[PDB]
Amino acid sequence: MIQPQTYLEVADNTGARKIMCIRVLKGSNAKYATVGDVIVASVKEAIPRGAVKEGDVVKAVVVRTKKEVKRPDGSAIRFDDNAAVIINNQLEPRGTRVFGPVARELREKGFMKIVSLAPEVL
Amino acid sequence: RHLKSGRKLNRHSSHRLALYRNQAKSLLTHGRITTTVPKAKELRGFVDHLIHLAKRGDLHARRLVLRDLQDVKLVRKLFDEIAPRYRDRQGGYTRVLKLAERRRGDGAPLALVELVE
Amino acid sequence: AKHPVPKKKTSKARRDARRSHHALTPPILVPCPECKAMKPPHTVCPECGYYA
Amino acid sequence: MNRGALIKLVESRYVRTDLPEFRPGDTVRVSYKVKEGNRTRIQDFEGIVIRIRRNGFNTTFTVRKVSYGVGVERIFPLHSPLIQKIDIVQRGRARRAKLYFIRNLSDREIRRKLRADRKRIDKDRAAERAAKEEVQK
Amino acid sequence: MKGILGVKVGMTRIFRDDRAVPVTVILAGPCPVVQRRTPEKDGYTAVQLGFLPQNPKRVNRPLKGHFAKAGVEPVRILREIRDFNPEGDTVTVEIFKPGERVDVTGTSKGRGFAGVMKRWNFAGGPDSHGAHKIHRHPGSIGNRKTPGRVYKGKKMAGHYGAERVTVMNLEVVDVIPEENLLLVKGAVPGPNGGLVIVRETKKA
RNA sequence: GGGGAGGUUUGGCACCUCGAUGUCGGCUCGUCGCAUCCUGGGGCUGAAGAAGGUCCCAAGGGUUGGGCUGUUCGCCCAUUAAAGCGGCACGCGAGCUGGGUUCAGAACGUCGUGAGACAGUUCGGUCUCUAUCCGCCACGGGCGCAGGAGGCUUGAGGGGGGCUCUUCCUAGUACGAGAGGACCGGAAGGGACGCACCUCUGGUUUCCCAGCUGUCCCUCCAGGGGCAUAAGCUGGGUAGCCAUGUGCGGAAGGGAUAACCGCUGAAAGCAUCUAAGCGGGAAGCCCGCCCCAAGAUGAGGCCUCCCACGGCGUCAAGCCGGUAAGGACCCGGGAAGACUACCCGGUGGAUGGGCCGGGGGUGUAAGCGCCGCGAGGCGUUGAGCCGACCGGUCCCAAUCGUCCGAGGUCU
RNA sequence: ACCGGAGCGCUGUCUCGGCGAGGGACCCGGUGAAAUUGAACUGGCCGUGAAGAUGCGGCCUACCCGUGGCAGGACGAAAAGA
RNA sequence: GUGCAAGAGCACUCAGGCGCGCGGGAGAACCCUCGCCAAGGAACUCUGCAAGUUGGCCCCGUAACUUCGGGAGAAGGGGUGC
RNA sequence: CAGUGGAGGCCCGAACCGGUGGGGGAUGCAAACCCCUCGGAUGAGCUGGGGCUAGGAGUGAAAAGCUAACCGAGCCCGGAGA
RNA sequence: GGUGAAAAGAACCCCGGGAGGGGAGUGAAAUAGAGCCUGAAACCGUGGGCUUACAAGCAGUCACGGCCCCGCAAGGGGUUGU
Ligand SMILES: [Mg+2]
Ligand SMILES: [Mg+2]
Ligand SMILES: [Mg+2]
Ligand SMILES: [Mg+2]
Ligand SMILES: [Mg+2]
Ligand SMILES: [Mg+2]
Ligand SMILES: [Mg+2]
Ligand SMILES: [Mg+2]
Ligand SMILES: [Mg+2]
Ligand SMILES: [Mg+2]
Ligand SMILES: [Mg+2]
Ligand SMILES: [Mg+2]
Ligand SMILES: [Mg+2]
Ligand SMILES: [Mg+2]
Ligand SMILES: [Mg+2]
Ligand SMILES: [Mg+2]
Ligand SMILES: [Mg+2]
Ligand SMILES: [Mg+2]
Ligand SMILES: [Mg+2]
Ligand SMILES: [Mg+2]
Ligand SMILES: [Mg+2]
Ligand SMILES: [Mg+2]
Ligand SMILES: [Mg+2]
Ligand SMILES: [Mg+2]
Ligand SMILES: [Mg+2]
Ligand SMILES: [Mg+2]
Ligand SMILES: [Mg+2]
Ligand SMILES: [Mg+2]
Ligand SMILES: [Mg+2]
Ligand SMILES: [Mg+2]
Ligand SMILES: [Mg+2]
Ligand SMILES: [Mg+2]
Ligand SMILES: [Mg+2]
Ligand SMILES: [Mg+2]
Ligand SMILES: [Mg+2]
Ligand SMILES: [Mg+2]
Ligand SMILES: [Mg+2]
Ligand SMILES: [Mg+2]
Ligand SMILES: [Mg+2]
Ligand SMILES: [Mg+2]
Ligand SMILES: [Mg+2]
Ligand SMILES: [Mg+2]
Ligand SMILES: [Mg+2]
Ligand SMILES: [Mg+2]
Ligand SMILES: [Mg+2]
Ligand SMILES: [Mg+2]
Ligand SMILES: [Mg+2]
Ligand SMILES: [Mg+2]
Ligand SMILES: [Mg+2]
Ligand SMILES: [Mg+2]
Ligand SMILES: [Mg+2]
Ligand SMILES: [Mg+2]
Ligand SMILES: [Mg+2]
Ligand SMILES: [Mg+2]
Ligand SMILES: [Mg+2]
Ligand SMILES: [Mg+2]
Ligand SMILES: [Mg+2]
Ligand SMILES: [Mg+2]
Ligand SMILES: [Mg+2]
Ligand SMILES: [Mg+2]
Ligand SMILES: [Mg+2]
Ligand SMILES: [Mg+2]
Ligand SMILES: [Mg+2]
Ligand SMILES: [Mg+2]
Ligand SMILES: [Mg+2]
Ligand SMILES: [Mg+2]
Ligand SMILES: [Mg+2]
Ligand SMILES: [Mg+2]
Ligand SMILES: [Mg+2]
Ligand SMILES: [Mg+2]
Ligand SMILES: [Mg+2]
Ligand SMILES: [Mg+2]
Ligand SMILES: [Mg+2]
Ligand SMILES: [Mg+2]
Ligand SMILES: [Mg+2]
Ligand SMILES: [Mg+2]
Ligand SMILES: [Mg+2]
Ligand SMILES: [Mg+2]
Ligand SMILES: [Mg+2]
Ligand SMILES: [Mg+2]
Ligand SMILES: [Mg+2]
Ligand SMILES: [Mg+2]
Ligand SMILES: [Mg+2]
Ligand SMILES: [Mg+2]
Ligand SMILES: [Mg+2]
Ligand SMILES: [Mg+2]
Ligand SMILES: [Mg+2]
Ligand SMILES: [Mg+2]
Ligand SMILES: [Mg+2]
Ligand SMILES: [Mg+2]
Ligand SMILES: [Mg+2]
Ligand SMILES: [Mg+2]
Ligand SMILES: [Mg+2]
Ligand SMILES: [Mg+2]
Ligand SMILES: [Mg+2]
Ligand SMILES: [Mg+2]
Ligand SMILES: [Mg+2]
Ligand SMILES: [Mg+2]
Ligand SMILES: [Mg+2]
Ligand SMILES: [Mg+2]
Ligand SMILES: [Mg+2]
Ligand SMILES: [Mg+2]
Ligand SMILES: [Mg+2]
Ligand SMILES: [Mg+2]
Ligand SMILES: [Mg+2]
Ligand SMILES: [Mg+2]
Ligand SMILES: [Mg+2]
Ligand SMILES: [Mg+2]
Ligand SMILES: [Mg+2]
Ligand SMILES: [Mg+2]
Ligand SMILES: [Mg+2]
Ligand SMILES: [Mg+2]
Ligand SMILES: [Mg+2]
Ligand SMILES: [Mg+2]
Ligand SMILES: [Mg+2]
Ligand SMILES: [Mg+2]
Ligand SMILES: [Mg+2]
Ligand SMILES: [Mg+2]
Ligand SMILES: [Mg+2]
Ligand SMILES: [Mg+2]
Ligand SMILES: [Mg+2]
Ligand SMILES: [Mg+2]
Ligand SMILES: [Mg+2]
Ligand SMILES: [Mg+2]
Ligand SMILES: [Mg+2]
Ligand SMILES: [Mg+2]
Ligand SMILES: [Mg+2]
Ligand SMILES: [Mg+2]
Ligand SMILES: [Mg+2]
Ligand SMILES: [Mg+2]
Ligand SMILES: [Mg+2]
Ligand SMILES: [Mg+2]
Ligand SMILES: [Mg+2]
Ligand SMILES: [Mg+2]
Ligand SMILES: [Mg+2]
Ligand SMILES: [Mg+2]
Ligand SMILES: [Mg+2]
Ligand SMILES: [Mg+2]
Ligand SMILES: [Mg+2]
Ligand SMILES: [Mg+2]
Ligand SMILES: [Mg+2]
Ligand SMILES: [Mg+2]
Ligand SMILES: [Mg+2]
Ligand SMILES: [Mg+2]
Ligand SMILES: [Mg+2]
Ligand SMILES: [Mg+2]
Ligand SMILES: [Mg+2]
Ligand SMILES: [Mg+2]
Ligand SMILES: [Mg+2]
Ligand SMILES: [Mg+2]
Ligand SMILES: [Mg+2]
Ligand SMILES: [Mg+2]
Ligand SMILES: [Mg+2]
Ligand SMILES: [Mg+2]
Ligand SMILES: [Mg+2]
Ligand SMILES: [Mg+2]
Ligand SMILES: [Mg+2]
Ligand SMILES: [Mg+2]
Ligand SMILES: [Mg+2]
Ligand SMILES: [Mg+2]
Ligand SMILES: [Mg+2]
Ligand SMILES: [Mg+2]
Ligand SMILES: [Mg+2]
Ligand SMILES: [Mg+2]
Ligand SMILES: [Mg+2]
Ligand SMILES: [Mg+2]
Ligand SMILES: [Mg+2]
Ligand SMILES: [Mg+2]
Ligand SMILES: [Mg+2]
Ligand SMILES: [Mg+2]
Ligand SMILES: [Mg+2]
Ligand SMILES: [Mg+2]
Ligand SMILES: [Mg+2]
Ligand SMILES: [Mg+2]
Ligand SMILES: [Mg+2]
Ligand SMILES: [Mg+2]
Ligand SMILES: [Mg+2]
Ligand SMILES: [Mg+2]
Ligand SMILES: [Mg+2]
Ligand SMILES: [Mg+2]
Ligand SMILES: [Mg+2]
Ligand SMILES: [Mg+2]
Ligand SMILES: [Mg+2]
Ligand SMILES: [Mg+2]
Ligand SMILES: [Mg+2]
Ligand SMILES: [Mg+2]
Ligand SMILES: [Mg+2]
Ligand SMILES: [Mg+2]
Ligand SMILES: [Mg+2]
Ligand SMILES: [Mg+2]
Ligand SMILES: [Mg+2]
Ligand SMILES: [Mg+2]
Ligand SMILES: [Mg+2]
Ligand SMILES: [Mg+2]
Ligand SMILES: [Mg+2]
Ligand SMILES: [Mg+2]
Ligand SMILES: [Mg+2]
Ligand SMILES: [Mg+2]
Ligand SMILES: [Mg+2]
Ligand SMILES: [Mg+2]
Repeated sequence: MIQPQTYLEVADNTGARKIMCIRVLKGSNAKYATVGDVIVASVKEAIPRGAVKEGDVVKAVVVRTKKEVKRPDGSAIRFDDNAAVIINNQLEPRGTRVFGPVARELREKGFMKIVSLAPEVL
Repeated sequence: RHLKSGRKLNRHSSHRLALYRNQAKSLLTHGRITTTVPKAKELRGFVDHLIHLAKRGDLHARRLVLRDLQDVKLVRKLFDEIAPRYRDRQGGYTRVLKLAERRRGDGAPLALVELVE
Repeated sequence: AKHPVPKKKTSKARRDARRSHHALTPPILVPCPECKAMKPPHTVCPECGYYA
Repeated sequence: MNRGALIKLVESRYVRTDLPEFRPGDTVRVSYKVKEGNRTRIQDFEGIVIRIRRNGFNTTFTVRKVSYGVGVERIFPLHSPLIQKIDIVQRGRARRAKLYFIRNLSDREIRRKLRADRKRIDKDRAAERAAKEEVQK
Repeated sequence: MKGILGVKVGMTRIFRDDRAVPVTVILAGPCPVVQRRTPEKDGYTAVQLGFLPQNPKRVNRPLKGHFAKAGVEPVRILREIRDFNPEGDTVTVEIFKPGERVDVTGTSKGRGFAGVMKRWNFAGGPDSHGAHKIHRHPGSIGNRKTPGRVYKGKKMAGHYGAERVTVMNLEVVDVIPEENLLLVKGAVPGPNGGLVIVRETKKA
């Protein structure tokens, strides 16, 4: 479950390394954001002269979580860290090649751009 | 509320535990022990396990009962006289009887734990 | 002595009233097989003994 | 009415026996009936079993594996209709029931911490190839 | 207006076609009609359904005559079902086809004298900076000289749960007539053993 | 330039209170007003559409998280359908806090010869276990209910709930130069909230299992106990209770209305929604759903069971005892519970305890054999131990027994 | 152990509470206080009155008596207002 | 007395002494004291108040600044049993 | 420079002295206490016993602090029925 | 501060561990029996009469009625339903 102060790992090559969440984008008052949810977030650290710098407020989409996601088929799935990818207002990834696994949930959300670039769509 | 669970007990743990042990010791030393109704009902089930266990024989079962009762001689007596007497009597190796007396001073209801015979 | 304090002396009437359900209730006893003596149900008894 | 158990168990005809034994601390890959865009496929999942959560029916179990630098864990209902074929791959010394401690030290130390249960290994390969020859003739 | 008594037997999940489904299992044994009340004899329409078998000795009551008045094995319990005059002499799980949605009444679990936080999911107080006296308290409860009293129905701590609770629109899943079983969409009031009634919902 | 409403601001007056009516903020808990921030309805538009403007109707519900400050307020970040304004002693300190201010300490600026002083500033600085009454939440005992008793009920009356968005289909159609982009009707997903539940996910699980240190002891070795908390520490855990987990709810629908739209239609040959009359029309009103509920003393209904008088008061109202149906005590006990109440059982019995089996947890007891100098390893072994769950079995325990309870007024 | 600003670590401070242990609370037996106290047979609303009424007016509601619990009122107690 | 780098520290324990002059149950809310917690990790709040983190020894290693003594246990890291 | 040496209102830490912060306690165990935490810990150190200084007076690393549980002038009689 | 004129201060029996009672006995008197003359009031209690579980109150007053009580009646006492 991601929330306001939560730090996320960056799954893509956008140049950012870690972004703290800023606001979970959803209802007028959504408490948490899980896989496939888009969030506003400040960049808290980034590679030198990347595409996006520190302090840049950006939109991003959760791809991995530490809290396990329940599947309709009774199955479940859990990662080692909370990660996310930076996106456009067009809702498309600012970066290219996005490394590290992702949840199948991203598919039913319209993020096939990501699942395509993603190596392990688990 | 959460009494959806097995039995009840006073004191803390190490205390109440040593309590069950200490009653059992006496109870296997005298066969007939008078005590408060509650203490009795709980002690009832505790001893029955010790008997049915002594009903076995292997030194494992012996050493097992050695954890609660500490006197080697008392447990010796258990595996010799006590257990056989209760041969073939699966379960209910002990009895509890409500006494009509009430301890003066605290007004506690008394009862009796008898090794059945 | 502190915060909560009785605002008025409770009248003797209102006092006694509260002690309405205060009254005791007699013990329950039954004749035994042994003596004609009265034992409380589900019990042994001195000067009477028992069986089994 | 004195059947509260059997009754719940009656509903349990959804059971399955095709599935092999497997105790925590030994890698295992399951083929899972995953649905793609709209079609169906069988995604494989190779990894160590960390937890088996017995509870009669609906007894689940979980599997953890490294996947491109990231650790992943999947929980599977044992009698899940979606589990195509669960294939063992290697068995090892448990010495413990639930073993998450592997989350803290995923490395070559995990290997030297989870030996190889030669006991079950022998019984496996033996009863496998030996029972083959008996079914043949 | 279908209806039928039963007991919550337990709950586990089954697999629909290819997705898992948490379902509760109710047991609505054969319920013998004991008295049909018409607008003539009473003032409404309804049926008295009996339930579990009974030791004829325990029912020495005048109930024996009520049972005889309809000639039925002494049941243990019996409740009415409004606006519902069936057929035959007994209702069964046969009344419910899988897919039909039902309302299940039941008696919630007994929590006794429960705190306000427990009961009304209040907020209580701060665990740190404040006084270690109001950690789980309701805090304020009114105003000043006006109204100078406390609103009837103010949420406060007290006996809670263990009451008539009806959950609704639960879809009936596979129903086994072979054993008088009845599966539902899981959440249903009461403990595993409580008498529950199962009616027809209101979707329209 | 003129008339007024409100009683949230600043203030005037000095009326209760100085043998005390605790002050600002915050928290907790709210509730009410409507002059409506959002959602619903509607008129006009300099309303093409979408978006918006102003005015009318309407509280049902809703009305986010954070940075700065003691702040209220305000500014700002990110979002929203919207982030409404007031009252309730600027609601709430016998509910909490005590950051602000109004005790003593100390300091800066400033004023005073001075001691000191300053709605100027700065650091520090005791917020009082026990509720008698009203009120309130819960739970009982009494009596009543025109005969007594068991079960099942009606529902006057009251309470709960009442929110909302996004995408898609209609259709890229109407409208439009283009960009944009609908009414109406239909589908799917979601936020917060509420009720219930433990399958699942995830907690706890105080002794269920295992490992480990120090030490003291049983019995020298092995094995085991005590203590290191009120578990010594550690790894792990059923049932129960739970949310982070699952289900389901807000309706639909009927009826009457608000603003407003309209039919027929005079008064007043025309004209008018009105004066007689009628139709349409809200997230709102009534009902419908869900909960309580006959102390509804206006004590309701149904079904069934028991039913004369045995002795005093001359009509009349009553009193004493044995009883009936039936009830209570007493006991074993419960996802019932502070107590009491409630429900099940009490030998014609499985209610509890034990025991057996199953589920579950732990994860290969001990002893012996074997390999190694040794610490240890391997085998017998998924062994041993094993709460609470699902059942079974009279081994123990619910023995025996007692008390109460009508005899039914009159027209 | 002075007063301010920041960051890393770690956290039930918080989102947001949950379960558990023990000592009280609660029931039974023994002992048994206190401040306070005009007398009380001490309900709601809207008026009203020395201007914030259980006690006046009008209306509404309400069988008698307890136990556990909450603090809104009794301008609650306390101290002849600093 | 044993153990832990040392010790009058800590844990257990001799000799010696004691279980604190009301008990018996039950296993509500609430209070105290204490244990644990998914995800998040100061969002709490006047303030990280409180709590948690870290902790002993041995080795490696250590900055600005300095009044050359300090800053230093800086910091960061490795080892620890049989 | 190495060795020896063992300085210090030096460091860490019990006893002992003290009272940072928090919680509890508030008709208390207690007219200042308890728990956790925290300062000093060879010194301007702590402490036993014997002595001296007092009411406009004494003491005071200075708070108008202390001078027998309330000190901007102790307590007890007395002027005094101010 | 106070038995009584005098101690004549209650032998003996009964219940009880005792305390205290019950008879007996002294005395004019023993509710003059020993911290004992008289023995008021608040306050606690037992028995009897009237009364009370649809009711709203500074507790009274005025009226009528009912029940009990002194008198033959007329009258008066007590209680309280409206
Ligand atoms: Mg990090
Ligand atoms: Mg943005
Ligand atoms: Mg920067
Ligand atoms: Mg910026
Ligand atoms: Mg993390
Ligand atoms: Mg790919
Ligand atoms: Mg590839
Ligand atoms: Mg894939
Ligand atoms: Mg249970
Ligand atoms: Mg012990
Ligand atoms: Mg212990
Ligand atoms: Mg057992
Ligand atoms: Mg054992
Ligand atoms: Mg009286
Ligand atoms: Mg009395
Ligand atoms: Mg008996
Ligand atoms: Mg005999
Ligand atoms: Mg069952
Ligand atoms: Mg099969
Ligand atoms: Mg295919
Ligand atoms: Mg019945
Ligand atoms: Mg009904
Ligand atoms: Mg809280
Ligand atoms: Mg405080
Ligand atoms: Mg306090
Ligand atoms: Mg009022
Ligand atoms: Mg169950
Ligand atoms: Mg004007
Ligand atoms: Mg005003
Ligand atoms: Mg006002
Ligand atoms: Mg004014
Ligand atoms: Mg004047
Ligand atoms: Mg004043
Ligand atoms: Mg006063
Ligand atoms: Mg006051
Ligand atoms: Mg003030
Ligand atoms: Mg603020
Ligand atoms: Mg309006
Ligand atoms: Mg306006
Ligand atoms: Mg809408
Ligand atoms: Mg128009
Ligand atoms: Mg408009
Ligand atoms: Mg328009
Ligand atoms: Mg428009
Ligand atoms: Mg509002
Ligand atoms: Mg409402
Ligand atoms: Mg805001
Ligand atoms: Mg702030
Ligand atoms: Mg601030
Ligand atoms: Mg300002
Ligand atoms: Mg600014
Ligand atoms: Mg700003
Ligand atoms: Mg702005
Ligand atoms: Mg925005
Ligand atoms: Mg605002
Ligand atoms: Mg306004
Ligand atoms: Mg308000
Ligand atoms: Mg005002
Ligand atoms: Mg003002
Ligand atoms: Mg108040
Ligand atoms: Mg306060
Ligand atoms: Mg305040
Ligand atoms: Mg202050
Ligand atoms: Mg303070
Ligand atoms: Mg001034
Ligand atoms: Mg000025
Ligand atoms: Mg100023
Ligand atoms: Mg300032
Ligand atoms: Mg300040
Ligand atoms: Mg200040
Ligand atoms: Mg303070
Ligand atoms: Mg206290
Ligand atoms: Mg209390
Ligand atoms: Mg009072
Ligand atoms: Mg009052
Ligand atoms: Mg009351
Ligand atoms: Mg009642
Ligand atoms: Mg009706
Ligand atoms: Mg009513
Ligand atoms: Mg109604
Ligand atoms: Mg809506
Ligand atoms: Mg177009
Ligand atoms: Mg055109
Ligand atoms: Mg766990
Ligand atoms: Mg569990
Ligand atoms: Mg144990
Ligand atoms: Mg064990
Ligand atoms: Mg040994
Ligand atoms: Mg040991
Ligand atoms: Mg010991
Ligand atoms: Mg010992
Ligand atoms: Mg101890
Ligand atoms: Mg510790
Ligand atoms: Mg655990
Ligand atoms: Mg929830
Ligand atoms: Mg209109
Ligand atoms: Mg129009
Ligand atoms: Mg005309
Ligand atoms: Mg017209
Ligand atoms: Mg008309
Ligand atoms: Mg008109
Ligand atoms: Mg109409
Ligand atoms: Mg209409
Ligand atoms: Mg409408
Ligand atoms: Mg309505
Ligand atoms: Mg009813
Ligand atoms: Mg009735
Ligand atoms: Mg009736
Ligand atoms: Mg008969
Ligand atoms: Mg007869
Ligand atoms: Mg006859
Ligand atoms: Mg006759
Ligand atoms: Mg009878
Ligand atoms: Mg059992
Ligand atoms: Mg082995
Ligand atoms: Mg072995
Ligand atoms: Mg061994
Ligand atoms: Mg041998
Ligand atoms: Mg050999
Ligand atoms: Mg070797
Ligand atoms: Mg060996
Ligand atoms: Mg096993
Ligand atoms: Mg055990
Ligand atoms: Mg067992
Ligand atoms: Mg059962
Ligand atoms: Mg008889
Ligand atoms: Mg009788
Ligand atoms: Mg009669
Ligand atoms: Mg007539
Ligand atoms: Mg400041
Ligand atoms: Mg009590
Ligand atoms: Mg006083
Ligand atoms: Mg009034
Ligand atoms: Mg008047
Ligand atoms: Mg009362
Ligand atoms: Mg009450
Ligand atoms: Mg009581
Ligand atoms: Mg209180
Ligand atoms: Mg004065
Ligand atoms: Mg004065
Ligand atoms: Mg020593
Ligand atoms: Mg060692
Ligand atoms: Mg110690
Ligand atoms: Mg711990
Ligand atoms: Mg842990
Ligand atoms: Mg946590
Ligand atoms: Mg952090
Ligand atoms: Mg931060
Ligand atoms: Mg700070
Ligand atoms: Mg701290
Ligand atoms: Mg270390
Ligand atoms: Mg540590
Ligand atoms: Mg530096
Ligand atoms: Mg060091
Ligand atoms: Mg050091
Ligand atoms: Mg280290
Ligand atoms: Mg190590
Ligand atoms: Mg030198
Ligand atoms: Mg030195
Ligand atoms: Mg020197
Ligand atoms: Mg120092
Ligand atoms: Mg050291
Ligand atoms: Mg000393
Ligand atoms: Mg000192
Ligand atoms: Mg302190
Ligand atoms: Mg302080
Ligand atoms: Mg303090
Ligand atoms: Mg304090
Ligand atoms: Mg010296
Ligand atoms: Mg020196
Ligand atoms: Mg000195
Ligand atoms: Mg000296
Ligand atoms: Mg001294
Ligand atoms: Mg001295
Ligand atoms: Mg001296
Ligand atoms: Mg003088
Ligand atoms: Mg002087
Ligand atoms: Mg001087
Ligand atoms: Mg003195
Ligand atoms: Mg003094
Ligand atoms: Mg003077
Ligand atoms: Mg004096
Ligand atoms: Mg003079
Ligand atoms: Mg005389
Ligand atoms: Mg004399
Ligand atoms: Mg004399
Ligand atoms: Mg005497
Ligand atoms: Mg006599
Ligand atoms: Mg006489
Ligand atoms: Mg006499
Ligand atoms: Mg007299
Ligand atoms: Mg006399
Ligand atoms: Mg006498
Ligand atoms: Mg005497
Ligand atoms: Mg005389
Ligand atoms: Mg008295
Ligand atoms: Mg008295
Ligand atoms: Mg009255
Ligand atoms: Mg005469
Ligand atoms: Mg006369």
